[PDB]
Amino acid sequence: PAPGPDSLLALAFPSDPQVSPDGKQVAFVLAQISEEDPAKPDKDFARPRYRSGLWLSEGGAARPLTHAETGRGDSAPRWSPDGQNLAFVRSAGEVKAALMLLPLKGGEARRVTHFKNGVSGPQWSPDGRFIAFTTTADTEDKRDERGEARVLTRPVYRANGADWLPERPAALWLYDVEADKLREWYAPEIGIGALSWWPDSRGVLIVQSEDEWQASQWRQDVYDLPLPTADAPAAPQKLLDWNSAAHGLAPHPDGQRFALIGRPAGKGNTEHAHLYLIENGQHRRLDTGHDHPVGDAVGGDCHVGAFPEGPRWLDGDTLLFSSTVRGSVGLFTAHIGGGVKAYDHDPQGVISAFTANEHGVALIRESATRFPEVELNGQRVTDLHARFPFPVREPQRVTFETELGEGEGWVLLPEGEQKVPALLNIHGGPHTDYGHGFTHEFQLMAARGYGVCYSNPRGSVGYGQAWVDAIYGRWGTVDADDLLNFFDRCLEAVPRLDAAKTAVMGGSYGGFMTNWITGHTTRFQAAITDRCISNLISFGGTSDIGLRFWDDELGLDFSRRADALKLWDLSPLQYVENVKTPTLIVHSVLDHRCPVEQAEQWYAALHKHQVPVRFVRFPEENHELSRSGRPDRRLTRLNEYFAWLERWL
Amino acid sequence: PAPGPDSLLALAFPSDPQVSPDGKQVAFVLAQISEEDPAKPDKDFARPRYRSGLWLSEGGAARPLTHAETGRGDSAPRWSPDGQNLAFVRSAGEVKAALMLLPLKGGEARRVTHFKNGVSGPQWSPDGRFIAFTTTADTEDKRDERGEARVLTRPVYRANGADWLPERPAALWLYDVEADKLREWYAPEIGIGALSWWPDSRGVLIVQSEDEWQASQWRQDVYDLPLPTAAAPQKLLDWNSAAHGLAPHPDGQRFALIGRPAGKGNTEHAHLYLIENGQHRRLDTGHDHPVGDAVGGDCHVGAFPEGPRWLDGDTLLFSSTVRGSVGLFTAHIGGGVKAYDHDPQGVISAFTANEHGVALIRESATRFPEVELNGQRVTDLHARFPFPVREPQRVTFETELGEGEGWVLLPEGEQKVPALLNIHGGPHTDYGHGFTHEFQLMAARGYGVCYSNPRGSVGYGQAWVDAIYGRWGTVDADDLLNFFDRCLEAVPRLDAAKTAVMGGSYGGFMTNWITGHTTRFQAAITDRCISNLISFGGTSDIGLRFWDDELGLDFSRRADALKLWDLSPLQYVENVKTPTLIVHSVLDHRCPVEQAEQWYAALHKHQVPVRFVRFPEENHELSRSGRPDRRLTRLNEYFAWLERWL
Amino acid sequence: PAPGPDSLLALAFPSDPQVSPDGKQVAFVLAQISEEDPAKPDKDFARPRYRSGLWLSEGGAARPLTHAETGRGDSAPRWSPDGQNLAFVRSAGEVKAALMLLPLKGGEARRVTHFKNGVSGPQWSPDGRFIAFTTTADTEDKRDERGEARVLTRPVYRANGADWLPERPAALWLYDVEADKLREWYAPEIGIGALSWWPDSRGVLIVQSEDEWQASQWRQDVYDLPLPTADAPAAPQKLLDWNSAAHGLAPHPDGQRFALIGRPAGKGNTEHAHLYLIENGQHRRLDTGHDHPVGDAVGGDCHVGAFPEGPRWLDGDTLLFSSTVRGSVGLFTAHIGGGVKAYDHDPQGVISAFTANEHGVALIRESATRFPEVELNGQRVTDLHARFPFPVREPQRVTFETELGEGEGWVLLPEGEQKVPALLNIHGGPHTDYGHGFTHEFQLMAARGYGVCYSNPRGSVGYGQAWVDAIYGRWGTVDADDLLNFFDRCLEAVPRLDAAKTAVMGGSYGGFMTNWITGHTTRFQAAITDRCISNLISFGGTSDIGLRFWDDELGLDFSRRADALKLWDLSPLQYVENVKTPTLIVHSVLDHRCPVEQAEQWYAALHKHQVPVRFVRFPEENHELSRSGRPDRRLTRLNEYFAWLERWL
Repeated sequence: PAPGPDSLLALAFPSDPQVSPDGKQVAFVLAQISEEDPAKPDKDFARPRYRSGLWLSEGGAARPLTHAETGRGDSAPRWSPDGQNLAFVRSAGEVKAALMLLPLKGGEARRVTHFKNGVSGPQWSPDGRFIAFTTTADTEDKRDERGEARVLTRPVYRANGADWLPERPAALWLYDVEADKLREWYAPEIGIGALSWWPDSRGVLIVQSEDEWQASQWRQDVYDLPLPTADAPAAPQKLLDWNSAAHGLAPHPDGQRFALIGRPAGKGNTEHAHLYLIENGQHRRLDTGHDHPVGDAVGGDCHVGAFPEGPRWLDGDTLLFSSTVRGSVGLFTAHIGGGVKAYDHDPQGVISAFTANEHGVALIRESATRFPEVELNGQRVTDLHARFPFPVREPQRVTFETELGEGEGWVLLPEGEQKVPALLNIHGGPHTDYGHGFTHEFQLMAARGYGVCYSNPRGSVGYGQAWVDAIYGRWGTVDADDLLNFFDRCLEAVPRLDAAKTAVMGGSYGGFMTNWITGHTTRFQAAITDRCISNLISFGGTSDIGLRFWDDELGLDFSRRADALKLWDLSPLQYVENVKTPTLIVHSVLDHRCPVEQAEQWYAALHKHQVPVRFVRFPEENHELSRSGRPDRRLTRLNEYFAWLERWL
Repeated sequence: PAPGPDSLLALAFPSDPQVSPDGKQVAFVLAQISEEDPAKPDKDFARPRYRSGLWLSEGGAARPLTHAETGRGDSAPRWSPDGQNLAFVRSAGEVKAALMLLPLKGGEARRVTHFKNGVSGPQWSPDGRFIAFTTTADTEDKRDERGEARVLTRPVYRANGADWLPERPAALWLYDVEADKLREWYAPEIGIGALSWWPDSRGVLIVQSEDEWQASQWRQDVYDLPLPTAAAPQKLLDWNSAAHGLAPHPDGQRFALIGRPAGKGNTEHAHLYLIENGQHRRLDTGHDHPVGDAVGGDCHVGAFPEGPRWLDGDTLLFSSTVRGSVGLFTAHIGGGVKAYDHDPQGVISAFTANEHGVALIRESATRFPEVELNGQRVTDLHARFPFPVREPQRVTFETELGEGEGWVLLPEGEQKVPALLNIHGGPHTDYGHGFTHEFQLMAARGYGVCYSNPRGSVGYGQAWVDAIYGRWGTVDADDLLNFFDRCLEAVPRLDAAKTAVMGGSYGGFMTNWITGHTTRFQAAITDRCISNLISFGGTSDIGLRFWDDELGLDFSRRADALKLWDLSPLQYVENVKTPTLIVHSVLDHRCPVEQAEQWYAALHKHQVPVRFVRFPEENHELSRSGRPDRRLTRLNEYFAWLERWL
Repeated sequence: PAPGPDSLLALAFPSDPQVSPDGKQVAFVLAQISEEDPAKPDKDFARPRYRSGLWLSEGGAARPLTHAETGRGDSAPRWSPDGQNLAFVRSAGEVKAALMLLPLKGGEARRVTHFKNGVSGPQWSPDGRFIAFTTTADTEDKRDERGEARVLTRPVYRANGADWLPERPAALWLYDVEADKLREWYAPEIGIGALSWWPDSRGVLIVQSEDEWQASQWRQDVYDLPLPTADAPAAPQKLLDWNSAAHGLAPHPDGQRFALIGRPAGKGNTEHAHLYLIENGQHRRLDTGHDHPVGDAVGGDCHVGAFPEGPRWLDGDTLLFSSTVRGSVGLFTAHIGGGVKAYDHDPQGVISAFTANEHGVALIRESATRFPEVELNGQRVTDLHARFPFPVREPQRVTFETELGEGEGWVLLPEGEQKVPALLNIHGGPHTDYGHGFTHEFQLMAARGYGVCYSNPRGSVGYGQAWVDAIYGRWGTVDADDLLNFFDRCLEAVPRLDAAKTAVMGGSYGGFMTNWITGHTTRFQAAITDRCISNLISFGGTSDIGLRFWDDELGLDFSRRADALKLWDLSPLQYVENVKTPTLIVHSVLDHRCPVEQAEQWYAALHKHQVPVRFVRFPEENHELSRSGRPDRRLTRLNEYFAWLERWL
């Protein structure tokens, strides 16, 4: 009786670990899986849905604070600075996303905002006088319901996850706590990215672009926005000429300097995200001597909800942050006066989210063998791994050689000693890591008798900037070599892996690479290409990041004749005439990162060559289907994976 | 400009003051008036609605505990015996009436029950192990939506406040708190009235009737219902009469009840009776006044508990109506009645108590209802009253039974003003020292309000009640017109040329009777009236017993029916010349709308100026708790009629 | 296996027989019984409904012209004078009652009006240039849906057929046929009763009351309304000071004189309706030597829809009309120059509706043994009796003596010769007749083993004015005597009638009399009182005709003290203490003729005496339940009748 994809339904998903100001408590979000309407379920069609509530721990086993029975539930808990109140966002039917205020010592939450479109991103001011948030307020767009045309004049008009961008960006609003009054603060023309209060509560720092074109090129600046004074608020004032990517604003305790996460101008999206200290328009690198990116970039599929990673000053010299290192994610401290020091770094573990102050730290921790758990000051306060309904297995490391040094990957074997099929899984990005995140999909594959082989070829993100740069402008060369070398090393190192029953699969860049590999070797008996890329030229025109992705990743501009020919030579579809491998195609109609036209071309081309092919087309979902899509569609995706593997081995 | 009926919309209405077990806190219900759906209101039609939330005080200014924005809101707060949780009932849209559990030390409430028709009347067991409640569970009746006939075989099939009685009465259920499990306890064939746990939590006392006929005659008994084990109730008092307010004695064997023993009938004052081994003896001796609040007012929305409570083994706390006031008193096993908290100028309309504290709602003729805990006011609701309140003056009249009393509420200034004779219903209730927004609004709009307690009123001894038995329209009509004449003599500002007469229910009967026997009044407003006592007997939800108890007359017997016709104001309608406004609700089952239709037709046939305001959906309780917009409309129609005729 | 009430569902119901102008064709309405939505019926709840279409015959078997599949269907066919078009009214869902125009030589109907509340009573002008009709147009009344109060200042505010009366009465509109234009003609302040065009198409005659009070007293006048000329139409002009009851205006061919049906001012509602010739403010009786009322006043239960009976001039001297004579309804001609002559009068048959001109006649004919059929110029064109699903039986006449001469009634016996129960059935009115209408209910009673005894006591309408007047002011005396004497004569004349198993039943006045009889004798083993009267005083206040009924029928005014006491002495409820007979009470909540408070008092009183009693309370229905209510509720009423008889015999 081997486990199936519905094992997912047994899991509950933690997110957003928010430490209290006094450091002694953590409030977090837990998504459970329930019926859309448990009162009136459909006899013929099950409807498993995410439903979230707020949980609280003061050191011991966490307890629920809210009890949502309908709607998506409650999210985004935010402590008042006096520790007596939780602001949060509630979603229940026609209540899209309303700001709630919950007294923690007794009584129910009060609804603070009454907007048709709800709110997002609530942040208290440090003095507790204000709550900042964004909202599109009561603006109505009836073009879709009426069947009217959409007129497009802006370079980017779609975004994965948000679908169609609104004509007016969400405005920044201010909740006056003492006066119990709401007020618009700043309506941006383009949009507000990262936001953080100054520690004296005088205003906020915000990231925005100059125009839509600059935004499409991932070029942003930092602005100072003080509290409003008259009936007409003051406008933002440019405070850093950055002209590049920036988020994670971390104002320094002194109220004048601040850190940001990003990359200086010139450097493209392949550059490691790093920490930069800003002082009077000047910048210098803060996380020196640390050849690794800021933030979690390690694969996993048990993350639903918000995972905060904003850097936090523990004192006047010490900035706490997370960083991806060789398939792990640890906490580190950057120092104004010195280099980077480890703070909490298990090389076999992943810290996916954290909050901190001078009095305590809360985080979510996981490994390849341990489901995500919530911790407060080193003490686990959840028991979520115990819900995992079948035994987890431990991967074994297998290395391979490259001219830049040793690369690594892993093999997860089933029980027993008999021959088993070998599955080459390729992570996306390409600048992410496989390794020590928890992957329900991989554990399920091993529980169903497959050997899972997954690795970090050149291009992966946790092994230094040079390892990333090795594939610049030449996808399909040394990255493909590393993947097939790794897989060959797996077959040599683990004799029970059946070299006559192999498959190759991957998503996003891994979908590109699955298409590239099957077009360049017939060795695999089956392939599963997920949210794939087949035509790099059409990607440039249809993707929500097409106006800049190939420029940064390959130095190629699809709108220029000479570059377009190179992009066509890098396109797996050019070589599709050589594909003989039975291929399952999985794609979502509302994927704006890799538009479904990518999958349609691969499907049609394989059909024209009479290659066995199957195309699972998910509606409504986007790129994030395998990590956070609607539960029934995550089941269907997994069912289709195993059905294809069972047919071909 | 003068204030109008919309002054009602500024008010918030307190109810159900529940003292905590340790006596140091009070949780209560506050109804505010908001739009039915503030998100999508109708531009063309305002929809003000009652919406209730729970409030809490530990000695200081009360703070809100719940924040309902849709539906009727939250009601019926009940403390867990350990003081850490509040059970309550939530109604929000399609959620009809769910039992909720709110932890008081932090966190939101959890929903405990999931019935299509919701629940009512939750009561914790004293040990905290159980919550008892009633529900019709998921029973569905599609007769009305499909247009099928209703087959009636039972004597009583409608009840005011509700509509059509269900074929099966609500069953009593048990919530096992520790096990988080629900279970049906007892499905009665007729119905459960009062209910109270034994102090040892072994079971409950319940009031029931034997069959449909006994229920229609208001004859009930008390039963012992133990906790289920593998359970049937056993009769322990042969009462065959009216009983409620079960108050089990701390010793776990004796208990008190409010009611009357079988004999004289329901005109007898309700009293306190101690029960021991099927035996009863009156507990509130030497106190010729009824138990409970029977004083008029119009600022009571929600539940107003008055269940007696043992302060110790000898002392039973209860409320009683005395000459237009309602005070708290203590009855003693070893002695008589002692005053506990009795202002002869004030009304305590609801209270809860234990050995550690008391909470109550208090009001006067000049002071809006407020919540108190151990003598300290914890609300500021009078401050919401949007115009100045004025002080009534007392005016007496003489009868063969002694002095009767009434009051005049005058507007500001010194000029002549019209005189409005208002007649309270019942007839066995009192005017006096309850807060009446309607009367204050009348005075605020330039009218003199005259209101009194004629013989038949309830707070002046049993003899004062009995004086009208079997002869409505004699000495009660005399007292009202005697009182009114004394008002004109005592208060020269009252304009004897601009007079009106008005009243509701029995006051509607009397307004019709008076206009049919004198033309002295320039205008009349008859509200939820009675015009035909014969048809009332057949149509009213209490017609099978009301005239028998009140008059000794059976409409189904020839000789009695003729007497009922001689008591009917419609017999004398040929003498009415007074312009009359008729106010009635279509779903009034206490005084059915056929009463108003006959008066309307009769006046039309005599070409008497007449106007008939017919409210849908509302019932008898419109003026005290109807939907806010229809309470406004009723008041608007009152003043429009008075403005036309003065 | 004996037939049950569902035998009704096999029947189809004819109405409105409209002869063509050339006299060679008939168009009529046929209501069939179908499911509310035959596509989606309710598995647990059947919904049989009337659905009507138009039918046409030119001498032979009639054929359908319309094919309604949803809604109530099509009604009120009206020939254009050139014989080429049918106007009619269509009801289908949200299409409440639209004026349609159907070409008869080919093509489908066009919708002519577009009002929210539809139209009613279409009449072509004789020259074909206009169609007159009434409508409340697009007026909306939202008090009920909003829950607002209704303010009543008018003496009469309800009507049995229309429930609640509107604040503004339906206005008279004009359709300009050649111009295809609609136009308001006259908005009456009180209301328009009968209406007829002048033969020269110059305008219409209309009946109206002076004010609301006069209308409640059944006092009306005739007005002349010419065609409009300017933007504001000319007002109606008073043309006959009648101050009494009037309908059935029949303009004379000379264009100046006209006949009306009604009674002169002096007489009350007990006077036979007669024909009056009007000429320049003068009136004289036209149907002289004919001591019988105009119109069908004979009981039956197979009439659904409109049954026109308007008198028609066959020439300058001859007025065709129908009249009720001893339980029959025949056609007669009144003459300006002479007396009344029989035209088509079967003393065993009932002509319930007719239309005529100088070229032909169409009508509906029935008997006690013959279901209604449609005729054209003497030729039957339907086959509806063949649909009657069980054999009909023939009644036998039984007479009784009165001081005014011999009264008559009938016995309908079951098959066989064994003893059977005897049912005394009492017709309403009281000024109607039993006799020679077709009664499904009686045939079904006999088919289920009951002997049906039904008669015409003094008070009935077909035996002369004196026979009517005999009960004036003293209901419960000689009428009750005649009924029990007739019933006694039945038991004597038919020995198989079981005198130990008898029941008494009746509706309206028959309900009053059923209540009166059980309160004055215990001889009956069961009683069924239908839409009854128990309290004559409360009736005066609650009935839609209470302001005048007792005044005309008894000379008593419930609003006057001395009269009210007499009304109480005539009230069956005074004598309810003597009732011992198990009684079934049938009543409809929206009965405004006999309000349900009448039944509630009888029910309560019987309960107070512990007399076996059962109360069937129908929602939505009115007084007309047994003759035209919703089919499922006619079944339930009949089921309850037989269940009560089966329990007690």
